[PDB]
Order: sequence, then structure tokens, then C-alpha cells
Amino acid sequence: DIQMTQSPSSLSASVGDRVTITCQTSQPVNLWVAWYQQKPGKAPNLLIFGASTLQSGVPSRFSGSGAGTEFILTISNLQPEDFGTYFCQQHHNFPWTFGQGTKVDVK
Amino acid sequence: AVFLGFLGAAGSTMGAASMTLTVQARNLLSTVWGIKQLQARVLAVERYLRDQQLLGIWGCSGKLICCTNVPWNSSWSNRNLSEIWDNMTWLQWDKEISNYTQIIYGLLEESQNQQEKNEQDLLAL
Amino acid sequence: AVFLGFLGAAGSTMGAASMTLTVQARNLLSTVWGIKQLQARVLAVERYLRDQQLLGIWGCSGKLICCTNVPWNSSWSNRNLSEIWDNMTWLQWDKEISNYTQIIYGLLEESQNQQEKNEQDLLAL
Amino acid sequence: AENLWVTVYYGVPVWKDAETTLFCASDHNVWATHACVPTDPNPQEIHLENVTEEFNMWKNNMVEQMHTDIISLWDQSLKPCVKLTPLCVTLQCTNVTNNITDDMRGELKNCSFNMTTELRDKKQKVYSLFYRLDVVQIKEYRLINCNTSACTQACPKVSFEPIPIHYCAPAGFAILKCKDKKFNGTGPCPSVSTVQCTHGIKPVVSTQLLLNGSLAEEEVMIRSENITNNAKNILVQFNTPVQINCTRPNNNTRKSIRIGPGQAFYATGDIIGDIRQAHCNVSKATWNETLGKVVKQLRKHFGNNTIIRFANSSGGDLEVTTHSFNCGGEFFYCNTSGLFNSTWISNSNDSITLPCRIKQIINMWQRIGQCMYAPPIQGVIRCVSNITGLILTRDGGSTNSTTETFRPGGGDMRDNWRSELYKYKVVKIEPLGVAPTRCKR
Amino acid sequence: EVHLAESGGGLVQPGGSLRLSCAASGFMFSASEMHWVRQTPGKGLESVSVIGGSGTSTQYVDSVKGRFTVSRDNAKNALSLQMDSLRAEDTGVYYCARGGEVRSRGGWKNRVLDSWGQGVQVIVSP
Ligand SMILES: *[C@@H]1O[C@H](CO)[C@@H](O[C@@H]2O[C@H](CO)[C@@H](O[C@@H]3O[C@H](CO)[C@@H](O)[C@H](O[C@H]4O[C@H](CO)[C@@H](O)[C@H](O)[C@@H]4O[C@H]4O[C@H](CO)[C@@H](O)[C@H](O)[C@@H]4O)[C@@H]3O)[C@H](O)[C@H]2NC(C)=O)[C@H](O)[C@H]1NC(C)=O
Ligand SMILES: *[C@@H]1O[C@H](CO)[C@@H](O[C@@H]2O[C@H](CO)[C@@H](O[C@@H]3O[C@H](CO)[C@@H](O)[C@H](O)[C@@H]3O)[C@H](O)[C@H]2NC(C)=O)[C@H](O)[C@H]1NC(C)=O
Ligand SMILES: *[C@@H]1O[C@H](CO)[C@@H](O[C@@H]2O[C@H](CO)[C@@H](O)[C@H](O)[C@H]2NC(C)=O)[C@H](O)[C@H]1NC(C)=O
Ligand SMILES: *[C@@H]1O[C@H](CO)[C@@H](O[C@@H]2O[C@H](CO)[C@@H](O)[C@H](O)[C@H]2NC(C)=O)[C@H](O)[C@H]1NC(C)=O
Ligand SMILES: *[C@@H]1O[C@H](CO)[C@@H](O[C@@H]2O[C@H](CO)[C@@H](O)[C@H](O)[C@H]2NC(C)=O)[C@H](O)[C@H]1NC(C)=O
Ligand SMILES: *[C@@H]1O[C@H](CO)[C@@H](O[C@@H]2O[C@H](CO)[C@@H](O)[C@H](O)[C@H]2NC(C)=O)[C@H](O)[C@H]1NC(C)=O
Ligand SMILES: *[C@@H]1O[C@H](CO)[C@@H](O[C@@H]2O[C@H](CO)[C@@H](O)[C@H](O)[C@H]2NC(C)=O)[C@H](O)[C@H]1NC(C)=O
Ligand SMILES: *[C@@H]1O[C@H](CO)[C@@H](O[C@@H]2O[C@H](CO)[C@@H](O)[C@H](O)[C@H]2NC(C)=O)[C@H](O)[C@H]1NC(C)=O
Ligand SMILES: *[C@@H]1O[C@H](CO)[C@@H](O[C@@H]2O[C@H](CO)[C@@H](O)[C@H](O)[C@H]2NC(C)=O)[C@H](O)[C@H]1NC(C)=O
Ligand SMILES: *[C@@H]1O[C@H](CO)[C@@H](O[C@@H]2O[C@H](CO)[C@@H](O)[C@H](O)[C@H]2NC(C)=O)[C@H](O)[C@H]1NC(C)=O
Ligand SMILES: *[C@@H]1O[C@H](CO)[C@@H](O)[C@H](O)[C@H]1NC(C)=O
Ligand SMILES: *[C@@H]1O[C@H](CO)[C@@H](O)[C@H](O)[C@H]1NC(C)=O
Ligand SMILES: *[C@@H]1O[C@H](CO)[C@@H](O)[C@H](O)[C@H]1NC(C)=O
Ligand SMILES: *[C@@H]1O[C@H](CO)[C@@H](O)[C@H](O)[C@H]1NC(C)=O
Ligand SMILES: *[C@@H]1O[C@H](CO)[C@@H](O)[C@H](O)[C@H]1NC(C)=O
Repeated sequence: DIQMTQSPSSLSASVGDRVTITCQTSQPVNLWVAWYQQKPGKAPNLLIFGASTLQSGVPSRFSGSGAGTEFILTISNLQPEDFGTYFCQQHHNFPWTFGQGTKVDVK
Repeated sequence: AVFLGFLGAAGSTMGAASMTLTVQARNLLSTVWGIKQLQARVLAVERYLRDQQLLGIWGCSGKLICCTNVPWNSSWSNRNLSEIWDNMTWLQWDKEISNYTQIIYGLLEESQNQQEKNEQDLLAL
Repeated sequence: AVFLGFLGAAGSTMGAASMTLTVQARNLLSTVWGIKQLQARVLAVERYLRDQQLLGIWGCSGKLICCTNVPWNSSWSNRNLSEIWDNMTWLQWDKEISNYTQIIYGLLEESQNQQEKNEQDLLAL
Repeated sequence: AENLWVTVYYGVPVWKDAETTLFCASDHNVWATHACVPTDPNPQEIHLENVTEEFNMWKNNMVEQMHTDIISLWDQSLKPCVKLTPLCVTLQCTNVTNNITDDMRGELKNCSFNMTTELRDKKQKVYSLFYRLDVVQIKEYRLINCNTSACTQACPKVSFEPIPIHYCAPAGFAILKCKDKKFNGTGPCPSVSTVQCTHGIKPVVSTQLLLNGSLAEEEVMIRSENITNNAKNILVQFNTPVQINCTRPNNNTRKSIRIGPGQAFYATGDIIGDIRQAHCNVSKATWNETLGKVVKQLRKHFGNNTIIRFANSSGGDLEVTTHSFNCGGEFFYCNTSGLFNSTWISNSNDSITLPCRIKQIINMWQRIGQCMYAPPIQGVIRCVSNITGLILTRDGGSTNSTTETFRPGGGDMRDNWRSELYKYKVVKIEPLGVAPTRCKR
Repeated sequence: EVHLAESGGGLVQPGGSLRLSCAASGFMFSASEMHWVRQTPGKGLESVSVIGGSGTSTQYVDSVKGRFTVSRDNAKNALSLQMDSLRAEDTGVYYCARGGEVRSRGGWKNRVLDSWGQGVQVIVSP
């Protein structure tokens, strides 16, 4: 199974800060990586698919990039509603392995 | 980043890459060092004129997306449009069909003159 | 032998020679010795551009056999099509009518603009 | 059923490998920027998303083009300068014994000789100071180059300071740059971009050490065409630079002698004060840390339990045997023996001092029959530089012994250019293309 | 609007069995792949199982292989997960999600977990 690694494990940021989360795969998965967000007591919500494509309705502040075995999620303007647990998932081959989760909370 | 621009559509599919032909089209034209620069400049004009002549001879002068009359032979390629225009890149298609280039050029050249002759004949009446 | 090719149709009649204009059309474009080669290439490019501009001004851009609106004056030539298109060569005709070249060019040039103006007026409505 | 027909598309994004002639882009010097185009203040680069390219630093034509252009510029710069043809005369030389140390005994010779003047009738007796490496015994000495060729004196106004140069491709071509870190110069690069021109590259000339170069962004990198074969050099790129301070402390004095109508030869009149050897200083702890990183990286390719030895150079010409460079117009050759001297086994403020020898008759490139005379510089000289890479060569390498010894390399200057253009390639576009479509004309 | 509702969770002893149901509406159920995902307390997400549109293709992770069975009813637009020999590690929140086909900016088509359910709690304790 393809193993997914996230970094940083946790982070504290204030409103308006720029947040960067890195995700790594042991094997190439082309660019089939998706970034999801989870709030406490709520199911995951997709933000990014294809490693650079923004889901419809999501604010433009969220962006994704990368290549090879390294992908990056960037939140340019952190807002009160964006705090939570972010996950990176690979959907190139079964099983679709998730990351360990990056928890962004209020400083 | 400047992801979109000039050759930014190289990694995209043929259907998506066909929407931005103009950005590639524009840039095709533009003491010892001066000699080298002049020699380099002399070749670009020749290449551009060769491409323009080749386009014009087939009857697609002044057109970026021009279809023609010659039918497609199944021997050259068997893949259908379903897995070509949205499941393949231009580089892959060119690599696959780089062997069979000249025959279609000759067919287009011989087909254009027949249309010209027919148009003259119809206008004669 | 390679009897047919490029100028192979020089000795044939005008009707037969008009079928192979493309072979002539293609070839018009393509330390001390390098200077001479560069000069020759520059002159060839200039000649090709001059020919293309002259063709374009008359409205026959991107065409090998393009008829026009200027009528033929009987004073310039009296022979009919019966003894021309199958009883004469292009070299003989060019030799015969080398004198009366520029007037037809001017007539074509002044005729094209009137057609363009009329088309603009029609599209104005 | 398919009923497909041929369609022509102009402007298709397809490229192929090709070779062409690049031109200048730059912001009195040997590297003439007068004929070089100005550089755009805001260069544009376009990242190509989801594009993978093939790269091979050992087959780059840009290196050959740069070498040819540099040689041509060097040849052009020396054309309008005085030719020292009359200098080939019988010199009468003696040892200088005025305030010298033990190590600088016999290094300088005080030589007197006759010479021409502005008038072809008269002659003048003059004297000067020469280096032992420049005079060969025929008490009567002669210049080393007299029996090979007569070369020109470098004009004093031009400066040898390197200036950054950007290489730009012509219209219809493109330059692809690999932005993927940890890329070892050969293989598939998945992160690619298109750049109008190459970043600024200083044409620094040096041997055994890369000076004022570019630093790796991740860690120490090792590159080689065929690491198994010993005949191919190894290029090591550092992560952090090492400061090296070189200095010539002698107080030189310059005097002009008129050898003809509008022709002057510059000579070293006398030395003021004490005379001491020029030398360079390198930090010890930083060098030890850099060598630790280098051996750690080398263990990856040459086993985890092998012994890694650094030793002296084998031999050959002075240019290849010693660390040769130029500072402030003076050509230094330093003895890098204390640096590459150690052994490594798998498991404060002192500085290493390298003595150096100055030379005036120079053959910069590997050519015979064209030397160059460097006029003396007035006053003491000092400079500081960054060491950011090495050129290493493996000795032997047979399976009999498990000990690996590496020695300094150099000589060929193409390696200096290859260390900067390893992440660049040139391609030509093929806009025209043919496809199937459902139209009908 | 896509709607997914889970049910059938609760408390079970180790070694027991439990069936989780997921009712779907607002889209073509037969033409969409279905995913069962689990979130253990204090850990990240994990894809328990997947079933295809036709219901003939089913896949599971190694941790649940041979114990968890996924089935679908296209006529009722329903999804079912039967769990047997449940262990303490199986405790958590189970979500049913749809694998929707999306188009990237480059023109390539893949499937992502576009829509998820609210989730259902399953507690495997003595
Ligand atoms: C790596 O990079 C570093 C830094 O970029 C380089 O170190 C620099 O080297 C330059 C050149 O040696 C040096 O600039 C000189 O500084 C001297 C002291 O300030 C200046 O006196 C000198 O000016 C003279 O030379 C110029 C031509 O280079 C002339 O235009 C100028 O008029 C001066 O010449 C007069 O004076 C001389 C001596 O009296 C006389 O003979 C002449 O006729 C004329 O009257 C330069 O400006 C920098 O100071 C160095 N930087 C540092 C930090 O030390 C290093 O060299 C690079 N490495 C390599 C291998 O190139
Ligand atoms: C980035 O580019 C690469 C290739 O340039 C894209 O990979 C391609 O992904 C498609 C998925 O739609 C693959 O299609 C597959 O074709 C095979 C043919 O046998 C078929 O069996 C599969 O079911 C599937 O349809 C395609 O093969 C693959 N390309 C290669 C060379 O393997 C990638 O999708 C691009 N990135 C993104 C985010 O789209
Ligand atoms: C090099 O030799 C010359 C000539 O012998 C020296 O110049 C002489 O210096 C002495 C004393 O300094 C004077 O008395 C002479 O008149 C000088 N000769 C001439 C021709 O000017 C010069 O000093 C020597 N230089 C060194 C460094 O030893
Ligand atoms: C400069 O030229 C003079 C004159 O030729 C040299 O002095 C002569 O030297 C030769 C050989 O030693 C003698 O045979 C002559 O008798 C000398 N003539 C005079 C007038 O002295 C002088 O040696 C030359 N200078 C040098 C440095 O060699
Ligand atoms: C790298 O160098 C080695 C050593 O020369 C190459 O392997 C040799 O190849 C020659 C080719 O004829 C053989 O004769 C030798 O017996 C080989 N020696 C060993 C030790 O393998 C190797 O091929 C080179 N690498 C590449 C990619 O060509
Ligand atoms: C290189 O290091 C040597 C010492 O290893 C330095 O020598 C000293 O230089 C200073 C200059 O201010 C003198 O005051 C000392 O008396 C010198 N000591 C000795 C033992 O030589 C030398 O200056 C250094 N050079 C550079 C360019 O850093
Ligand atoms: C090379 O020269 C630089 C200065 O040009 C030296 O930098 C000095 O380092 C000492 C530490 O020994 C500091 O106390 C000084 O403040 C530094 N000077 C400056 C201007 O920053 C450097 O140490 C020298 N390198 C070696 C190996 O001696
Ligand atoms: C590297 O070190 C070795 C020895 O440590 C040097 O070999 C010496 O070379 C000189 C000049 O030829 C001889 O006079 C000595 O006898 C040699 N010593 C020994 C022990 O053989 C070698 O020259 C050094 N490298 C360089 C480039 O000088
Ligand atoms: C470079 O420096 C080394 C170290 O000083 C020189 O090696 C010494 O050479 C002398 C000869 O002049 C011998 O007497 C010493 O025994 C040598 N020492 C060692 C440790 O080998 C070397 O010769 C120098 N390079 C050159 C070209 O002279
Ligand atoms: C030697 O290396 C240091 C460190 O890389 C250089 O100092 C840097 O210079 C750049 C200028 O482009 C600055 O942007 C960095 O902030 C500097 N870093 C530090 C730590 O000072 C230094 O310029 C180099 N020396 C030479 C002569 O190139
Ligand atoms: C000059 O000194 C060197 C080294 O001491 C010696 O070999 C040479 O013979 C000397 N030449 C003289 C005194 O002419
Ligand atoms: C010039 O002289 C040196 C030493 O006397 C010698 O090594 C060299 O070969 C000579 N040059 C030629 C061209 O013979
Ligand atoms: C390092 O170079 C070798 C040379 O053959 C190549 O095979 C390898 O792919 C390179 N490493 C990377 C990470 O590309
Ligand atoms: C070198 O000598 C000149 C002339 O005496 C003097 O002005 C200068 O200060 C000296 N240089 C040094 C570094 O002492
Ligand atoms: C080389 O290193 C040895 C220690 O291994 C030391 O004894 C010797 O002096 C060094 N040589 C030089 C020239 O520094």
C-alpha cells in the first residue's frame, strides 16, 4: 500500500496568516492527490482534487500544487472558518490511503 | 506562478490544448556577437516562411484550425476520438504518428488543386 | 529518367503545364563562402516576399489559379484559346507578351479596391 | 462509421531536441558587455505543469558554445595591445638579497639588459625584477617563452573581473530549466519550466576548486558521468560556502620603459620594505565539517564500510598540479596540500595556510604558441572568495583493495561551465500538427 | 442536492456482528461508486471498502479483508456493510461516501469522494 506522510503534525496560526502543509508519497501517484478539511463533529469536506484543481464553491484562498512525490496545500488568508484537520488522500490505486492529519487551531 | 502562458498547455490534453494555439503562434517570429545574432535571426525568418508556405499550399492560409477533404486512413491510427481529444497529450500523439507525416501532406497538396480546378470550371459557366 | 519534376513541364503545352504548378511553387523558397550564401539567401527571401505581396495585392492570396474581374483587351493579343492552351508553350507566350505586363497589374490593383469598397458598403446595410 | 478526416493545427505545443546559437543578455573589461544586449529588469519564467523532460548534463552543447565564446572573447581582447617582441634579449641576472625570508630565497632575480627606444639608432640600459619561474638559464638568463613564441602584454586598462552573463535563445526555440531539487544532472526531471534567458553566470577561471559559484539548495551533491569508471571526474557541489582569504603582501612598484614610438613596457622597479610569500587562509573547522559532509555523501555510492582517503595530486603541469587562479590581475598558484590530506573510517580558530607562487607569463587555455604577460600591480593585494565545489578524481579503483583515495583534479575548463548549466537544455518548437476530426470541407 | 444518511450503528461486544445501512438520494446511484470509510477516535481517516457501480467489483483493506462485506441495492438506492468478528480497533465513526467523476483543468477524469454522509457511531467494547 502507498504510504502517505503529512507535515507538520500540528500547527497554531492566527487570522490572516499563510498556512502551508506538505504531503509526501513513497511512490509516484502522478498528480492524483486530494485535500480534504474536517471540522469537529462534521464529515470531511473536499477542497482540492487533482493536486491543483479547486472544487466548485470553495473560496479562492485555498490552493494546491506540487509534483513527483511532494504536494503542497496553501491557505493564503486564514479565516476563522478554516480551522480544523486537513488531510491529503491519494486516489490513483486502491487502497486510497489518507494522511495522518494536520490540525490547524487558533493561536 | 505563470503556469498558463505560451507552452503552459503542453501537459494538458489535446482538447484543452487546442484552445490556446494563438499564444504559441505569436512567439514564432519574435562585434563578434552581432554576427552570431544576425546568423540566428536569418534562420527564424526562413523557418517561419517555410511553415507559412506549407500551410498556404494546402489551402488553410490564414487559419489556425482548418479542416480539409482528405479522409483519415485507419491504418495510420486505430484509436477513436473518445481516447484522443481528452485522454492524450499532443506530445504523445506526435510521438506516435511521427512516422506517417509526409503522406498526408502529399494528399492535401494533391487534393487542393482538384478543388481549385473544379471551382474554376463551375465559375466558367 | 526524371523527365517529370520541377521544370519537366517546360516543353509541354500551357494546358498540360498548368496541372503541375505546385512542383514549381514548392522550390521557390528552398568563412568567406558563408557570406555569399547568406547574401543569396537574403535575396531569395526578398524575391519570395515580393512575389507574395504582388499576389496578395490583387486579391488572389493563397491561390495558384485565380481568375479576376479585369477583362482581356483584344489589342494586347488576338489569338483565341483554341491556338493558345494546347498549341503553345508558356515560354512562347511570355516571350510574346513580355511588353504588356505592367498595365494588367495596375488594372488588377485598381480593380481589387473597388470590390473591397463595395463589399464594405453591402455589409454596412 | 468513424468518417474521420485530416485536420491541420498550427501552434501545437510540441518540441524536439536541437542545437542553435545563443546570444547575449547583460545588465573596459575582457568579457565585453558592449556588444551584449541589455537584460530585461523583470525576466519571465513559465512553470510547465505536469510536464516531465529528459536531462543529461554530459551532452550539453551549451558548454561547448560557452567555451568557444569565452576563447573568442579572450583572443579579441588582446588584439589592440603592445607586442613584446624586442624583450627577447640576453638578460644579466643576479640574486636579490635585500630583506627576504628563508622560503623566498632565489624566488626573485634582479636582471639588467639593453633595450631599444623611440629612436631606432639609440639604445638604453635598464633593469627590473623577474620571478624564477619566468627566467631560464641559457649568469645569463632568458625568458621561458622566447624559444616558443612572442606574446602580447595585457593592456593595463582592461579588468579581469568576471561579470555575470545571461544566454538567450533565438525566436522559435525555447530553454527548459529543471526546478526539481536533488536532481543529479542525468535522468527524468518532473518539474520543468520555460525561461527566456539563463540566469547570470560568472565566467570564473580556476582549477581544483570552484570559486564564486552556486550552492546546492538541499545538501552536498555528487555528479559523475560514470561513477564506476575512474577516468571520469567527479563534481562535488557544496551546501554552504567556505571563506578563503588570499593575499600578496609585497608592496610592488611599477615603472614604464619606452621601447618604441608609442610603446611602453611596464616593469617591477623595486620592492618597498620586507619581502614575504603570498598565501591563502582557509578556516579549519568549516573545512572539516565540509569534508565530513562530503565523505558522508560519498559513502552512499562507494559502500557504507569503506575507508575514504584524501591525498595530494598526482602530478603534471603546474596549472593542473596546483590550485591556479587570478586575483586583482595577479596570477596565483597555491599548494593545496594541507586540505586534501586525511583518512576517514566508517563508524578553535586556527586556519590552514596555503603558500602560493605568483606568475606573469600566462597560458590560460591549453594552447601552445600563445602566452600572455601580466603587467605588475602597484601595492599589496588581498581578496576573499567562496569555495562552493570541488573536482575530484579516483585513483586506481581495482577490487583488490577496499580503500578509496580521491585526489584534486582540473585542467579542462569545460567542467567549470558544466557545473552551472547542468539544469538547462534547449529545444525547438514544432507548431504544425495533423489530427482526425469530423468536419468536411 | 446529494443526500446520504447512515444508520445501524451502536454498541456491540467483541466478536459480534453488525450491519450498517446508507440511504442515498439526489443522483444516479447505479452509475456512482460507493465508499465506506472509518475514523477511529484520535486517529485519521481510513477507506474501509469500495464497491463499483454494477456491484460486481468490491475491494477492502487488509485490516478488514475477510471480515467486512460491502453490498449495494440499485433499485432501492441503498448501500450495506456487514461486519463480523468485530474487534476493539473497529470502534469509530463510519461514513458512506460517493465517488464522483470530476474533470481537472488539464482535461483528465478521475474519481474523488465528493459527497459524504453524516456518519454513524460503532463502539466495540465488552
Ligand atoms: C569572487 O568575488 C569576490 C567579490 O565579488 C572577488 O573579490 C573582489 O575582487 C575585486 C577585484 O580584485 C576587488 O575590487 C578591487 O578592489 C580594490 C581595493 O578596493 C580596488 O583597488 C580595485 O580597483 C582597481 O582595479 C580596477 C580594475 O579591477 C580599476 O578599475 C581601478 O581603477 C583600480 O585600479 C587602480 O589601482 C591599481 C592599484 O593601485 C592601479 O594599478 C591601476 O592602474 C588603477 O590606478 C578593485 O575595485 C573587490 O574589492 C573584491 N571584493 C572583496 C570583498 O574583497 C573575488 O576576486 C572573486 N573571485 C575570483 C576568483 O574572481
Ligand atoms: C498528468 O499527466 C499524466 C500523463 O501525462 C496523466 O496520467 C494519465 O491519466 C489518465 C487518467 O485518465 C490515464 O488514462 C488511463 O489510460 C489507460 C490506457 O490503457 C486506461 O487503461 C486507464 O483506465 C486510464 O483511462 C493515462 O494513462 C495517464 N497517462 C499515462 C502516461 O499513464 C495525469 O492524469 C495528469 N495529471 C492529472 C491531475 O490529470
Ligand atoms: C637591482 O639592481 C640595480 C642595479 O644594480 C639596483 O639599482 C642600483 O641601486 C644602487 C643602490 O640602491 C644604486 O647605487 C645604483 O645607482 C642603482 N643602479 C641604477 C642603474 O640605478 C637596484 O637597487 C637592485 N634592486 C634590488 C631590489 O636589489
Ligand atoms: C649592453 O650593450 C653593451 C655594448 O654592446 C654591452 O657591453 C659590451 O659587452 C660585450 C660582451 O660582454 C663586450 O665584449 C663589450 O666590450 C662591451 N662593450 C661595452 C661598451 O661595455 C653590455 O654588456 C650590454 N648589457 C648587458 C646587460 O648585456
Ligand atoms: C562505466 O564504466 C565501466 C568500466 O569501464 C563500464 O563497464 C565496462 O564496459 C566495458 C565495455 O566493453 C567492458 O569491456 C568492461 O569489462 C566493463 N567493466 C566493468 C567493471 O563492468 C560500464 O559499461 C560504464 N557504464 C556505462 C553506462 O557504459
Ligand atoms: C593568515 O593567517 C596568518 C596566521 O596563520 C596571519 O598571520 C598574521 O597576520 C596578522 C595580520 O594582521 C599579523 O598581525 C600577525 O603577526 C600574523 N601572524 C603570523 C603568525 O603570521 C595572516 O595575516 C592571515 N592572512 C589573511 C589574509 O587572513
Ligand atoms: C577572511 O576575512 C574576513 C574579513 O574580510 C574575516 O572575517 C572576520 O572574522 C573574524 C573571526 O576570526 C571576526 O572577528 C571579524 O569580525 C570578521 N570580519 C568581518 C569584516 O566580518 C574572516 O575570518 C577571514 N577568514 C579567515 C579564515 O581568517
Ligand atoms: C603531496 O605530498 C607528497 C609527499 O607528502 C609530495 O611529494 C614530494 O614531492 C617533492 C617534489 O617532487 C619531493 O621533493 C619530495 O621528496 C616528495 N615527498 C615524498 C615523501 O615523496 C608531493 O609533492 C605533494 N604534492 C604536491 C602537488 O606538491
Ligand atoms: C606543498 O606543500 C607540501 C607540504 O609542505 C610539500 O611537501 C614537502 O616538500 C618538502 C620539499 O620542499 C619536503 O622537504 C617535505 O618533507 C614535504 N612535506 C611533506 C609532509 O610531504 C610539497 O613539496 C609542496 N608542493 C610543492 C610543489 O613543493
Ligand atoms: C559568499 O556566500 C555568502 C553566503 O551565500 C554570500 O552572502 C550572501 O549574499 C547574497 C547576495 O546575493 C545575499 O542575498 C545573502 O543574504 C548573503 N548571505 C549571507 C549569509 O550573508 C556572499 O555574498 C558570497 N560571497 C561572494 C564573493 O560571492
Ligand atoms: C641564488 O640562490 C639560489 C638558492 O639559494 C641558488 O641556487 C643560486 O645558485 C643562487 N644564484 C646566484 C648566487 O647567482
Ligand atoms: C624551449 O626550451 C625548453 C627548455 O629549454 C624546452 O623544454 C622546450 O621544448 C623548448 N621549446 C621547443 C619548441 O623546443
Ligand atoms: C542519478 O544518476 C543516475 C545515472 O544513471 C540515474 O540513473 C539516476 O536516476 C539519478 N538519480 C535521480 C534521482 O534521478
Ligand atoms: C606601499 O608604498 C607606498 C610608497 O611608499 C606607500 O604610500 C604605501 O602606503 C605602501 N603600502 C602599504 C600597504 O604600506
Ligand atoms: C598530512 O596529514 C598528516 C596526518 O595524517 C600530518 O602528519 C601531515 O603533517 C600532513 N601534511 C601536511 C602537508 O599538512
